[PDB]
Amino acid sequence: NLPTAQEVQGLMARAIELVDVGDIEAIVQMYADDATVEDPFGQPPIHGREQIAAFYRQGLGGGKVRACLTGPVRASHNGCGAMPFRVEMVWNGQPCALDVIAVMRFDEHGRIQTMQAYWSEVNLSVREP
Amino acid sequence: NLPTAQEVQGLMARAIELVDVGDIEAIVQMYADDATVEDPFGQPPIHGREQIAAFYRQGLGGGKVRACLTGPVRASHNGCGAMPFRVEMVWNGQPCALDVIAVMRFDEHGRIQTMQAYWSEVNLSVREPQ
Repeated sequence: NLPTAQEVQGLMARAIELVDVGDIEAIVQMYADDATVEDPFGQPPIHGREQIAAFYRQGLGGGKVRACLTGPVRASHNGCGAMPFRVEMVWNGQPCALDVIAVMRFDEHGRIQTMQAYWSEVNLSVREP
Repeated sequence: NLPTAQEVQGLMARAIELVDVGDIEAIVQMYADDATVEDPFGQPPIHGREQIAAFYRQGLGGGKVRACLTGPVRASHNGCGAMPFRVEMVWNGQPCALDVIAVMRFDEHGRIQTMQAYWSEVNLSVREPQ
């Protein structure tokens, strides 16, 4: 069946922790073969495990990126959820942080069918070393 | 033009302030005519200012509602954004809270076309009165 709300909470949290450790195969395996990622929402879609893996591989290589939930996963009873988080990464040498909310829809196999990630440069800040 | 990312942040914050004071006429004037709301997401959508007013009236019916952003509004360049917040309400004489995320899309006059609010019982707090 579609994941329960509790299962969505588990899955969406797991997705962030996998980014945090840079586990590309684990990240990719959570997605449907032909999933669609919009990140940032508004930009053209990334489609399918091959392109999604390249997106994360390029983003996470190599390899001073961290990612943290910054609040509870909000989960529905129809296999969807949304979560707030912060990504830490290097743009231009300067340590930076990006606040993001991801919305996910899961299929009946428990895989991510769609992900939208909302953020723009208003959500980007410099960090203290 | 659609609202800029910055304008989206301001609009979505204003939506929370209006819920916090329970000003339904102001809440509803932020929505475009025939706007669609799904709250909680997974329930049937409702649409239009009448239905949306009635929805907010149902959610405000217990009296002492407050609403707080619990992090920054995330905004796109295509008139969309997403925000984390907490509503506090009194339900059956007890102080309760819900953690929610709302996603909104705005039209080119800065009114809301669609809203989706994510939450369920996994996002509830219910405590003793004191």
